[PDB]
Amino acid sequence: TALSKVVIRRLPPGLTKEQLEEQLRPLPAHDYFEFFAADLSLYPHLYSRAYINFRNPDDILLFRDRFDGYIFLDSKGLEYPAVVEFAPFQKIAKKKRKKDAKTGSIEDDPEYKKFLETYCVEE
Amino acid sequence: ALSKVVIRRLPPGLTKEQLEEQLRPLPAHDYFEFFAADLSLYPHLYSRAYINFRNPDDILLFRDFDGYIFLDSKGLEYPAVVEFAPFQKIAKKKDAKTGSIEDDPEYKKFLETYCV
Amino acid sequence: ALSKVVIRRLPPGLTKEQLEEQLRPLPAHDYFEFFAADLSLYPHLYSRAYINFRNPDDILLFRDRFDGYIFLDSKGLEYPAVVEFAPFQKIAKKKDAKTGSIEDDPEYKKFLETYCV
Amino acid sequence: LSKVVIRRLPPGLTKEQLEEQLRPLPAHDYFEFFAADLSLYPHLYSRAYINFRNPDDILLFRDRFDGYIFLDSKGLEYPAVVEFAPFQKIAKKKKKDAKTGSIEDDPEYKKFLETYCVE
Amino acid sequence: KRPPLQEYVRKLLYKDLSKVTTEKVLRQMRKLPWQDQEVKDYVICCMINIWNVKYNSIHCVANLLAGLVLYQEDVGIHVVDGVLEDIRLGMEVNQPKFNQRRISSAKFLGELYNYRMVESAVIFRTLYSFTSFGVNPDGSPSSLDPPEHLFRIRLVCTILDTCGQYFDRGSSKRKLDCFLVYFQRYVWWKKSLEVWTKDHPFPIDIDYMISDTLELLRPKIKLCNSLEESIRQVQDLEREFLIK
Amino acid sequence: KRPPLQEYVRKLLYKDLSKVTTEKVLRQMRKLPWQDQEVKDYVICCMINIWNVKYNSIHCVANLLAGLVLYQEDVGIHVVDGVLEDIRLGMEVNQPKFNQRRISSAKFLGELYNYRMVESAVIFRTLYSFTSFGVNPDGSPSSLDPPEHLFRIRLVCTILDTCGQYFDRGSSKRKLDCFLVYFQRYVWWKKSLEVWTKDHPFPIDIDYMISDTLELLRPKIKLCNSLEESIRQVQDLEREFLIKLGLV
Amino acid sequence: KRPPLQEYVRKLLYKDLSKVTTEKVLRQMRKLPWQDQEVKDYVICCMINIWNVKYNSIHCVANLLAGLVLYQEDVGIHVVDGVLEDIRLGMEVNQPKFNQRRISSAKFLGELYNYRMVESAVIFRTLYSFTSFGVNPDGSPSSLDPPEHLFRIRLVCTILDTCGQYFDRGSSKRKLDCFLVYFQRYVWWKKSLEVWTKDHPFPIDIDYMISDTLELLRPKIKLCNSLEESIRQVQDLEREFLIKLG
Amino acid sequence: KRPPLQEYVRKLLYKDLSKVTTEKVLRQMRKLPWQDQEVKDYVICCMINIWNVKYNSIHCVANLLAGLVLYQEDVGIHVVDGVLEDIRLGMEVNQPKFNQRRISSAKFLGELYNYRMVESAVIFRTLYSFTSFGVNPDGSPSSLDPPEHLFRIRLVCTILDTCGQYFDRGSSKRKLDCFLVYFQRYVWWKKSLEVWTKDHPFPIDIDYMISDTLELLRPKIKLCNSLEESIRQVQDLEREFLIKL
Ligand SMILES: [Cl-]
Repeated sequence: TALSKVVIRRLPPGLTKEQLEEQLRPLPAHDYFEFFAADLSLYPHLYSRAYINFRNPDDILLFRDRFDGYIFLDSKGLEYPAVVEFAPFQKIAKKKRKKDAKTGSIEDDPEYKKFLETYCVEE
Repeated sequence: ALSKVVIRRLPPGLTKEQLEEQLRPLPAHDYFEFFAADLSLYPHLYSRAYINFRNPDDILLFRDFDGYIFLDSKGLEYPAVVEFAPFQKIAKKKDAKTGSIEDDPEYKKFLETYCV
Repeated sequence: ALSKVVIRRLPPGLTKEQLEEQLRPLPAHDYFEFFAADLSLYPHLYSRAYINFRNPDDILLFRDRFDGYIFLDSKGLEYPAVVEFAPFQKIAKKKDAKTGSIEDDPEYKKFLETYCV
Repeated sequence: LSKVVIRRLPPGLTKEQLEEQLRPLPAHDYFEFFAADLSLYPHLYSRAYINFRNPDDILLFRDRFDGYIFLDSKGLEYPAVVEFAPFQKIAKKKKKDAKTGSIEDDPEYKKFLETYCVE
Repeated sequence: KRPPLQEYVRKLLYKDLSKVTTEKVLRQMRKLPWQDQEVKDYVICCMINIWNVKYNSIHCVANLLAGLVLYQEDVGIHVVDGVLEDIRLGMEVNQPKFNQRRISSAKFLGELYNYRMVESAVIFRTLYSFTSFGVNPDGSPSSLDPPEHLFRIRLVCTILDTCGQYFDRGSSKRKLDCFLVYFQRYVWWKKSLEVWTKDHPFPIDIDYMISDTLELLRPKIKLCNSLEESIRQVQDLEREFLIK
Repeated sequence: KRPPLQEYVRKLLYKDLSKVTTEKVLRQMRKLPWQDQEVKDYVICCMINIWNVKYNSIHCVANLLAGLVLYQEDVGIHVVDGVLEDIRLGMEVNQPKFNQRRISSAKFLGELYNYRMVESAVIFRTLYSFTSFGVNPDGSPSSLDPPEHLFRIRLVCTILDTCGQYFDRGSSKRKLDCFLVYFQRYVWWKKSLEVWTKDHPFPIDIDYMISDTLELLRPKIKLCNSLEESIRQVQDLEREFLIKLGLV
Repeated sequence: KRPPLQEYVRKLLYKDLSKVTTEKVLRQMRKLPWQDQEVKDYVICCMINIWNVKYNSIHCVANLLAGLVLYQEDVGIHVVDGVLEDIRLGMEVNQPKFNQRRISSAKFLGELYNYRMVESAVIFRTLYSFTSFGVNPDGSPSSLDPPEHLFRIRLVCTILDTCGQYFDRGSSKRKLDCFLVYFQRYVWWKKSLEVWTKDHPFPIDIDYMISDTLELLRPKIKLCNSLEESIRQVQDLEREFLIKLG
Repeated sequence: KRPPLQEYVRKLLYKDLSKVTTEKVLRQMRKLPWQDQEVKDYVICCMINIWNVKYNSIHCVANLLAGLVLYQEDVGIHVVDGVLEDIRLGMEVNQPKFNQRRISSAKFLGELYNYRMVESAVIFRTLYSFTSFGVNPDGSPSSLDPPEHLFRIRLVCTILDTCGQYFDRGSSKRKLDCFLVYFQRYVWWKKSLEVWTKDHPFPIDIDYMISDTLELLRPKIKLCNSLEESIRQVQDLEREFLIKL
């Protein structure tokens, strides 16, 4: 096949998904559109990013040409030239097996409970 | 060849966020400043905005908002005018005295002149 | 009391005349020299100039006026100028009889025997 | 500057042991030594002050002793600190005071001893 | 009635600013809270409303701004933009109650060129807009340029009398020589109107202003004595441009 | 100071994840409230911030994720995307205080291939990024690759030592041999800079680490002894391009 | 079970010294056997441990020592060195159970300047040490200056309340201006720490203490309202210092 | 291929000056057409581009210049300004292909002081610029001083090796002592970067270069053994300046 997953990276950290969805509207057809915030561990270098998987592997030429380099602005007004390129990992979450039965049952666990007893005493 | 365009004769009671919505989606730009109305000419109050586009080749399309009918809350036509700004310069980037007038003897002598 | 200031990192294609015009009006000065690029540092050509102000208090305005002033070359690239105190503050303060007589010299004449074919 | 302080020494070292441990010793008209005051129970350190005649032996003296590990009797390490003393004034020669050593023969001290006799 | 800081900048600009007190006003203007958008906004409005300044002291405001941008470069941009806005809007509104207000604004634009705040191009685009904007090409009057309305002439001469003497060397020479051709025709469009009778002649005052101004710029030329002449010079100008 | 859920996740991944406690920890992780968008996002952050794990325990988290995706299919994608993001951001930021942080990231990507979390194309696409991103085509130094900066070498060798031993059969063999031709030219671009003199030679440690990895991968490797020889290898390889592309 | 002579010295300094009886106490101490090195040492230590004297009577001890050096020239040097030593050791140890003791030692060092026992240099040399010793140059917390440790500020203010009033003329005035520029940056390093949040804010009592002493010393100084404003003011100072250096 | 006069002045500066006597070449150069601004601008460029001269023969060029200005005053100021200009431009572009070019320029500037063409104020201003220009004040690496870039140290030692032995009496004595203390901190800023490991230690040639230059200038001074000791020495130095008015 041909590549279809696009990454929009080096976005301002204070940018939300709604703010990005408005600046991008109307984006082409896509089965995948996720947004990811900043990490904070590298405190001087916060950048949010988004991923989009296009249905037609040819509308990327137009999209890339419209936003590759697009400048975003934060509250202080600093410029964030966006980077729009093919995501280096082309796989995406596919709708599918049966749900896991233990999801959300950690509170009713002895090892956890014991940990809460020991973590209750801290500082 | 120019890149700075003026959107003038807008409603006075218009804010920048509202205009950014009407203009959405704007072409790329380094400069986008909004100026409310002056209030000195009460009968003739018009706000305006200046935009400096990165690509000087997309202005022909944006120009073809030239005549866009903007409306206020009370309801009245404000056909915006889109032309090349008569002055094509924008500033792009500190002083040590900025904000020191409060602790100044001449302005303090002025406060004694104006408060009493 | 420093008085010599340098304007460096100017476009290499700039000459003294368009500089003097750009900085018009030049505050009074007893020294005003302009130097071109070296050319041996091919990628990094910059011309510069030196001005020795007569009143060393007019440079505060001069430094705030043109320190950072963006100059433009032929193609239109931006050469933000730099206005600082010249790192060497000395300026040019009978005549020589040998000046201009090297062509009538035996050592130079014999060298030509070696250099030409 | 000529005055140098030797501090964070062991609490048990007396002056002549210092004078012995600090041999050779450059020219110095001032050499005071101070033991540790019992009061501050857990942190007891002795110190010394030296005023060098020619202010340049400190460059050689500091590197020779700045960090010199001393040892206490029980076997405890004490990394010493060598730096210019924060108070650069020293003593100079002088008439003596007539009252020195006269407290034992004073009424006020006498009546105090009475009140102190009956503990 | 107005906050103290706002009344202070008005005192510095509309009273304290004479020809010799500019140095003391600048440093005093540098200390204002320029990080507060509301104060800086109001400051720019005060400078744009140049009509509050004595006409002969208007040049002082330009000099003030010329140095004020060495530390607040953004403010000079907005002052010029606001001045050009009020010149254009003054033509679109065109009411006699704003005449001296528009005369002061035209004066300001001229002095802004003297202290190198705008290039020659900004001055000539405004000069032509006075003789073209709202003017019908066939010469007949229009809504924005009624018959006895000669304020465009008063505006053009206001700008040329303040910075036109600087347009006589090199490029700016030719540019001005060409605007005066279109201006001469406009003047004659106004003279050739039917409203001017013997007992109601063309205002002698305005024609003296035209002769006096053109005398100060180019002593080598006198105004056309006929409408056809002015039409001939425009036709000649445009023909020679097309051929070269 | 920290939510109990978050600190527990940090004890699971950074402290309790031994070599034999992997299963015990996986079952402890399945119980997490994955329907909550906040904690899920946080757990993924913890796994991308792999520098908190001991170097020799990095393969443990990869093993963990390989089993965790059988029940949470989407978390596998999110972790890899963040690791590849952090590798690129590291090159763009390129500050010394992130070197151990970036070495651990390169290791992780290598282990993620061993447990079939990414295909070989991802690993090679990243290896080329180390030798091309921010690099001038003429070999001259640049802002993202200053002259004495050799961290790209250590990143390339970190990945090759972690999973390059699996690139010796079929397509995966030649795809690695072509990269090493370009890698050798990049190496010789660094050696032939003017900064390296007789008194300040090319760090022998880098020379040692390069030879060790290539000996480990291709024992018969034809070590280029010059810059021109490595350039010829590239020129000859590009000939192979244009016959297989159709232009010559 | 204390020896008789020693308890008499403790009574003289810690109990009998009440501001007005200073001359009577001085003559009583002149009669002590000063040539006995052991007794001299104990007396000196009694004066160094100034925390045994009431806070508002501390200046009395400084006055006493000012008169005692007219007859024992060496004791004046011995006590100052002992106090400066106690100040430094207090910072090295840094245990809250000695806080009230370390505040007394700073007051005593301040009063020693009021009675011409130490030069202007010793005060500022000690002041700077409070803002630099054990302090990382980046403003990060350290072993000797943890985040919630604000004792250094209390020490700076205790000295500036005791002798800062006399740093208003000539060079001494200029010295204080430069120190305050550095001192304000130290304050803003503490404020900008991660521990101070809305629910755990910077103690307003420390803010009040800082503004009080600064307003008492320089009523016309503009307080820095940002960590950037503080770092700019320091760079402006050292920028002017390097020109005179070379 | 080049004009004959241009090739002759090059033969005098880049060949004859390390072989014959400076006076034989001096009078030869006085006879050049100095009224012609074309040839004058050329010879000045040749002297500024001293990287063409043998490193150990550079002092000859300074000696010559010191005498040539007794008859052509303005050429002296023009080459000095050019040398100081190329020292700055070398730091801004910072390209390896100019390293030997920049080392020579620093050496030339040192020899110009030895022959009393510039005064110590110019040399100390240049010395500080090596440890401060483009240097982040917090000690972090930056664009003009990346982590493993140690060329600033080789420049400081080049100048101190050529004219630092004369900064041992009077005023210049303590101005050098004050620059050294700031230089030792700059050294320890670099040594404390994470890029220096156990298998990749600090370049030993730089350590020997520093210890050798300090051994010559101040034999009784020992380089610090930690970063904290260097940060103290500067703190103590500037503190005492703030206390002495
Ligand atoms: Cl506290």
